[PDB]
Amino acid sequence: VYSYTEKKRIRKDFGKRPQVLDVPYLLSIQLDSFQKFIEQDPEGQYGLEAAFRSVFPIQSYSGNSELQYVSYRLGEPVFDVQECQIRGVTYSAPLRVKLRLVIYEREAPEGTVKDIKEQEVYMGEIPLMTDNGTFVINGTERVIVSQLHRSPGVFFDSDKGKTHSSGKVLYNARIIPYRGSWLDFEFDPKDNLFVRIDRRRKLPATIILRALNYTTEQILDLFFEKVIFEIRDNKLQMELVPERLRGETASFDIEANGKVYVEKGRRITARHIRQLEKDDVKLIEVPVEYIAGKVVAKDYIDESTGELICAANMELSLDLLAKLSQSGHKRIETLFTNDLDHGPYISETLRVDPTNDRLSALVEIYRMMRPGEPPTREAAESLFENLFFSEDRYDLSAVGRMKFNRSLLREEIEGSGILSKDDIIDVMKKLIDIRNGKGEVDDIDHLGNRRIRSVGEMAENQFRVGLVRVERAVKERLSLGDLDTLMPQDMINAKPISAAVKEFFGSSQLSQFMDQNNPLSEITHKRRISALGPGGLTRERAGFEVRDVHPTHYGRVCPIETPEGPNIGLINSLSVYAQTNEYGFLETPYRKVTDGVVTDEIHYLSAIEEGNYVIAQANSNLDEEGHFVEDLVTCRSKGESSLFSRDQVDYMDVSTQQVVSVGASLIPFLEHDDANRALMGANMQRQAVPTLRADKPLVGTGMERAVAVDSGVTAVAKRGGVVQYVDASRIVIKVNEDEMYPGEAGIDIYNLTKYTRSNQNTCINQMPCVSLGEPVERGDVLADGPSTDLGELALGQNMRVAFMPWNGYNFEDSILVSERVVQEDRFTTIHIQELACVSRDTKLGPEEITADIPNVGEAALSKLDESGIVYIGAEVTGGDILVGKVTPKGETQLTPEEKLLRAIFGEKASDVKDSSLRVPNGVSGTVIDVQVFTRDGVEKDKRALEIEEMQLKQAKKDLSEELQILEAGLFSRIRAVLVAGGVEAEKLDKLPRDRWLELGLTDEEKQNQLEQLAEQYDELKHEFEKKLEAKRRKITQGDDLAPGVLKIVKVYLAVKRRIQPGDKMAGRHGNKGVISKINPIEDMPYDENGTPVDIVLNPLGVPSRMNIGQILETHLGMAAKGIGDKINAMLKQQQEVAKLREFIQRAYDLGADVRQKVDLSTFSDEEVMRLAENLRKGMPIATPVFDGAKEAEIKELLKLGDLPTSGQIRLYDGRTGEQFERPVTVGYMYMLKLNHLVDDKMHARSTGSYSLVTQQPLGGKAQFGGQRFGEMEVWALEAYGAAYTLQEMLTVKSDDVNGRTKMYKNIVDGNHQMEPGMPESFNVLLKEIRSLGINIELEDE
Amino acid sequence: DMIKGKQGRFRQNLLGKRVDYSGRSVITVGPYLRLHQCGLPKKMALELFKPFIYGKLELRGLATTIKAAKKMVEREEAVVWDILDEVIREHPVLLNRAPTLHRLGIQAFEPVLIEGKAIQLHPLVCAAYNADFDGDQMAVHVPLTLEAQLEARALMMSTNNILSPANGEPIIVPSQDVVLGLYYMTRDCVNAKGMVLTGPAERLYRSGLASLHARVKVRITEYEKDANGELVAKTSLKDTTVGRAILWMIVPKGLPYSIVNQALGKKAISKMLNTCYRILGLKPTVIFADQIMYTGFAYAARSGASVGIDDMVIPEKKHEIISEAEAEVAEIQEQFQSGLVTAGERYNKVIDIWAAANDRVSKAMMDNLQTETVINRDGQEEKQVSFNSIYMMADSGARGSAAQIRQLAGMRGLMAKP
DNA sequence: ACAACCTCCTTAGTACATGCAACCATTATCACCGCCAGAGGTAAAATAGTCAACACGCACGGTGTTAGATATTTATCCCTTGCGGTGATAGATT
DNA sequence: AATCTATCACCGCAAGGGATAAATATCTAACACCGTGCGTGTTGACTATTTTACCTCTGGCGGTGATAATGGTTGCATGTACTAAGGAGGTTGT
Repeated sequence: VYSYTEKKRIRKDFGKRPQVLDVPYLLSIQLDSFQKFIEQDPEGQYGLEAAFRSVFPIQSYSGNSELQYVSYRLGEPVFDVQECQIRGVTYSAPLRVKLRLVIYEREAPEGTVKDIKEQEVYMGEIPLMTDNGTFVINGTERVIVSQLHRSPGVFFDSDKGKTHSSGKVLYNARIIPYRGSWLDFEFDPKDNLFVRIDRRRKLPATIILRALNYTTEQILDLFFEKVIFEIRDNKLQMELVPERLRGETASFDIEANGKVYVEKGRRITARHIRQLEKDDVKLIEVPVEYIAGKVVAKDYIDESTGELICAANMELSLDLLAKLSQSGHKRIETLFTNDLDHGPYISETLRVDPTNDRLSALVEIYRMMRPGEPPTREAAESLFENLFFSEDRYDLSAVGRMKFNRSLLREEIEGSGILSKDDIIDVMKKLIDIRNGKGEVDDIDHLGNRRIRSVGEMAENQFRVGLVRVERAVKERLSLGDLDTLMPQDMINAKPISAAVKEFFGSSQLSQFMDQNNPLSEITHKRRISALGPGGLTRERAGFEVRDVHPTHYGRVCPIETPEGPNIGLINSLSVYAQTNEYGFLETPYRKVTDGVVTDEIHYLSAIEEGNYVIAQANSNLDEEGHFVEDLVTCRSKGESSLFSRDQVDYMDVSTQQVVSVGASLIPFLEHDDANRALMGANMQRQAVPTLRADKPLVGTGMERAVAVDSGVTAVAKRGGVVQYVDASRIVIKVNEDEMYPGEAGIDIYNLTKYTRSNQNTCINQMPCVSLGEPVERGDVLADGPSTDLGELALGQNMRVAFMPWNGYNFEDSILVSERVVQEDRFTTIHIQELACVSRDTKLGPEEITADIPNVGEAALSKLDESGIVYIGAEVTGGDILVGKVTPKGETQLTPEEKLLRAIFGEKASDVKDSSLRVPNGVSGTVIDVQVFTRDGVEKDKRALEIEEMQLKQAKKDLSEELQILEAGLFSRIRAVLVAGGVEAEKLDKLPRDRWLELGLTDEEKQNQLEQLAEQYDELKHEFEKKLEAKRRKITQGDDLAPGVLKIVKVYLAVKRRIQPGDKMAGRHGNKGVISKINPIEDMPYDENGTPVDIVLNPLGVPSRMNIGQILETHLGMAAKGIGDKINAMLKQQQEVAKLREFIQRAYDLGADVRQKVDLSTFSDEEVMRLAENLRKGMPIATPVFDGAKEAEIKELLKLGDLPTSGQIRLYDGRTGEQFERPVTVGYMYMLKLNHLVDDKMHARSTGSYSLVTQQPLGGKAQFGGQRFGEMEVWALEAYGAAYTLQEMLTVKSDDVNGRTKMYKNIVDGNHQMEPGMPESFNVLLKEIRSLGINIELEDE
Repeated sequence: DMIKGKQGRFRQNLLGKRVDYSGRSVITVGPYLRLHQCGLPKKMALELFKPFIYGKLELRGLATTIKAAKKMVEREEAVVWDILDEVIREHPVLLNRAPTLHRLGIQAFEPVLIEGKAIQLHPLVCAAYNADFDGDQMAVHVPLTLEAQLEARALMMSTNNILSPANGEPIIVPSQDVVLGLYYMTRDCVNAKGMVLTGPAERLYRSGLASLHARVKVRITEYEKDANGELVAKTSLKDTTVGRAILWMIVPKGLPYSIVNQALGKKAISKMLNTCYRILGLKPTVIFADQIMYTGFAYAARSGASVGIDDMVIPEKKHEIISEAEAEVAEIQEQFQSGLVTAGERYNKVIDIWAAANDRVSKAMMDNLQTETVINRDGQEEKQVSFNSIYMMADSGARGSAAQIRQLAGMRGLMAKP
């Protein structure tokens, strides 16, 4: 039982495991983050509002003024997404802020206040966002990628053997802010405890204990328990608490309480404490091996004589022990020297430190930022304390204070975004204690310790700094004015926070052009996870911390949805089901136990909790009147794995695709592929492009309907009802009183895109999927887009595939395609691209634009406006004009024996340079839009003023339909309220509305329900009373183009980039390669059906690719498409309606190992038949990745294709009628054509552009350049001994103007020879060397 | 910054530099190009040869002026093509596969005009370049001096630099699937549509009963050139195939037939060309390398070699092996807990058993992959050397290995951590 | 007497190669306003001219008639088809 | 390098299809006429083409203000991996 639009389309899952949750709308790290950056939140600590709440009220340091605040705002837009391409200006609107001022009694003592003033002011701009989760910035969808960074606070790592005079093994503690300056704590090479304040040069770690204000025995009371000795009746003894054995380098042997405890060699590292606490020990007796090397902590004396024995900070010795044996005063306080037990590094570095007090421990820090400059007393304190407590220079958020307290095992759920001058003691304790195993490293790449920084967080981090670095003239001049008579505004500049926040989405370190190759690519782009920028590193200044994998990726971040090459792992994607808590820690869905079984009481849990509860793996299985057929439940934790009994479990995974991101989640057999080709599969589906006759993945996962809606590329019934109009750009519906809101007309609208540019110059368009009078439910599909088939995804097309080598072309994932593909105009792609021109501010003001280029290429001119511009709808190719930027030439010399021809005898008209904008040599396809723009006081040019009436026609018509569509709902509600008792109301739905006022209904309140609706009507339609002009003067709008430009012009091209060789293709399972010949339908193998095969791809390569999902998609596609081919034949003869039902139902009904069923007996014998059209493409299939339709199910379903259930068939050759020495792999694969496009990249050159800087060629397609014969390319000619071919590149084909201008013409000499003159790039260098100051010249031989 | 680091004149503008009369595009396989040749789109030939056109119209009258000629040259009009045969018919184009860490990344050829926007590339040099057909590219350079063209034919030509500079096997060589064709023509079978049988005539693949695996036998008189230039004549009975016999058309018959009496995978085929280079002469060795190319393409397809779900056989007796290795581990993980191992030796004492499990299954795997036709002869049990394609992809040397086969026919085994 | 040697001091010299896509902003800062230049304005006359008047006078284009061409119709003619009779090929031998 | 018998078939040689070109009949176009109105001509009065003169714009640029204002800004070059050099100075040696 399936919906009303599903009567056209239903997908067949095969999966096996107990999901009770499905796809969430994939875009949240854009969407919810954009909201919380720009939300009026009353008590939160994030976004624009929290940035202002961290700086304002600015109660001035001058004590005479205050710039107060109330809240942000956004409002007052003018551009919209259409103008944000057609014009191009970033889709943005002004940030404005509520500000105030207050002043007090200057003169009296009984009123306390005297003045109060408050307003709004401007404070910047903000880009704007679509329902589709996109943004539009300089003509293009430039979009922020989210970051995955070390969580702010502190970290604790271990440089366990780096380098230098002892390969130095280390442990550390290191500050990492959300915003700010720095501090590290570690050890020097010699092994003193050391520090790097702001990570500058070496300082002894006692300095900061003086700065934070602790004297020597306070440092002991903060970091050291204190060892105790005695001497009793006949022996030496020590005195204890039952944890004081934690590090001892035990050369020695001990008993305590009543058994042996320590023995010769067994170093008592803190692991050992679990020998002692259980045993209540408070006294021990030891060899002298633990009664020296223990530094006495006070002075001691001898009443046997009247004398001393030793002083504080002194050792013990056999003679001192002999005097202690006499003493009377038989006690000693002593220090821990055992390493990590307490770290003696403090005690000893307290005597390897020149600093003495807090002033020295701040003055020496001033030197560490200002060598050779006087340490200005008060600024020596500020320079250090403002590293951690400044208005501009430190923050953590509540998130980073939480991580700080968490990595220190605190209980304070209370604290500050700043540090404190005593929090630092615990950072130092952890370093003193860690360094051989009281603990270990802070679990860095745990995905609840590394943290997400979403789009709105990445914008927030700028406002946490810009408000405390740039406001200078405001912060200055606020001190000076008598603000009883001046205002909370009077010095605020407005230029910078426009561009600096508009283009934070268009030129920022994470805000690239979105991957608009096709819908799947933009859907995953919106949830990309960068490891880069402030919080990570780059591609270059980075190791494997930015590229590899750590097991907490499970359920959260798929390790294969990354670019390839050196870019590996630097940017990733969020798995389908994954999200984050209020700390940006990553989380996942789970099933959960009640009374004895893993119930359907589903939950979500953090990466940290995956390290704290027993999660069963997706393997496990339920039972009859019992519990589990899974006797030995396989389980998992932190990303690791185990085996347990039933009596031991808390949770389980909900699905397998919870471990998988969008591109990877469409690979139906990852059960059978290596990661190196799964990586390719996660990118080839993204490089794929819109095609003229698109067709669906027949094999599939289920994501083939989610990814059709996860960016709105298909329109969907957000309310639903009955379809009421349908048009190639427009759709409307009507609704009923079960939903219809308290005064509406009962309507929705679902209009559709048409032709514009994109970020990889792909085409954009949409088309309907419903018709007049169809009822549709709240989730039915209403339209299609650039990569769909009538209600599901189509990133490509299906083709028949032979997995065999052919006559040479297909060696290395390279692809043969049939002539039949060109006949059907298939894998032809469609593109929309833009080209432009200018007229500069001259001394008058304008510049010329026309078509005059006489006797230079006349046919490439025939296609133009009066203004020198092509027409919308005209075809253009290879060299046609687009915008008439002609330029006259000159030659001028013209003396009585130099007037050789023109200026007397012929062509006595212009010599205009071929400088007008033209179609590039290789481009072909229709002009689709044309524009002209100017400084606004000039109302717009004739070619834009005709296009005003081209755009006005659409709205002038549509609003004349809309007004009728609107009142045909609204007055139909009034008509219905009348029909409820005044049943004769069809005498009224045939009148002017004013004449309904001669009426009445019944002696009951329906009468007054009619009255109040008739009163309300004249207010309601004021909605319509604007509409047409609200598009018009966005076209006739002007914009300034900066001083230097009066006007700008554009043309757009629909480039029909056809199927051709050298272009690139792929399939879902990581097969990727060039189209390497087009083959006649018989120049190809044919099946046991007596029928040829559309594509051929080499299997000899496959064992080096280590992947087999490509074979399984091909074989399951042979069943899936074979169902549709058999339907095309069966629909003709029909045989019996129960025979149409036999095959069409059996295609769905055939299964044996499955959670789902398209049970077509739960659908009627015409729902069976409306579905048959979209089944002629083939049967659509589903399979959660790792839950899938394995080989045995393919070998069952193939009894619908009815071809050999081996998947390996007696192929023939169309040219010869032969049949090969063995059966061969065949089927039908889902395949793709990819935006590498050789079509765009035909770049050769005879001669062209030259770099004035060096007389050498320029380089670039965007420069028509010459290309680099590199140093390695020289090594080949050197190695060959090929000196003339090498010298050719070095002068007569490059910078030597003399050489290249003679060699070009040396064909006219007939003697095609070299005639070089001087390598100008060496002539350049001979004067650059002299411009540095080095003299250089020549000799002769 | 004009000198010291990477961007300086020395490396950015001198020892390498941007260059005219040049271009780049995506590589495409060109199996009808002869070894001295390369394919180039007509409008790319037009672009690369403009100095021959805007440079000869004014030298034949074939346009009224170089200004008017805009209407004719960009048009690709008839008069362009005399002007270009006057180049093409004896002109060495240079080709390039940067980054050129080794000599054979740059070579010289001869134009052939084509359709499209690609660069078409002769299959035997695709190996010498390491050409990688994922929409990566190659580059083109036109030599224009008479001297550069003289030295390009003499010094850079593919036919004239065939061998490895490190030792002297060919790398301008019968390439990726070409050598499965040659291996297929030189493999033989039981039943074989010809368990022993012979014929000439390709048209007899259309007489009803033939195979390139059918087991020919023939006396062939055969010859071997001495260092002095005479011919050491020989004669022998043979045990051979139709494809091994067809290769006596292609073989330079001054070396003896008996060299073909084997299975010519990548393991072996280079050494025939190497032996020709050691003994006969340059032209004979070039023709023997070139003509083997189309010989591969006529028959590589007709092998029907594949990868597919029953090209992936598995040893049944893996069942018995799991009753050893997983059971050895099962007591050893108790011996740790009962006090007879620590946690550490126990890691080795189980990883070594996982290695021994993989290597046990890898023995059974080879019997099933290569011979297990058991049913008990007479009238049964063709226990022959297998025709499994994944095995043939390794014994041809086409692209397979034991490390691929383990993952595809028995056990994927073990891995490294980061 | 100097020599280099022990140690960790800091300094700072480098970081492979080919190619394609993109768009060109931010500052504030009294320039004051006083003087007078040749220098802007414009009246009245040089360097010379407008276009309306009443004449002058002609070209061009559209309405009309004529011309002849063309595309139709007709019907003729030849070159071609397909089969058949039997050809001197292909090529092995002389 | 000549001979032919014995292939697979082109000729051996009947039929018939389309063609095109003749004659007819239609179309249009080319023209010659006529009529319109414009750009045929000189003359004359206008007013503002240009010049120079005069009286009096715009913008050249030079000149420098005073209740008093008298310890400043500036943020991140870089945390890595190497290792060659110079710098330090005490001393155990040359």
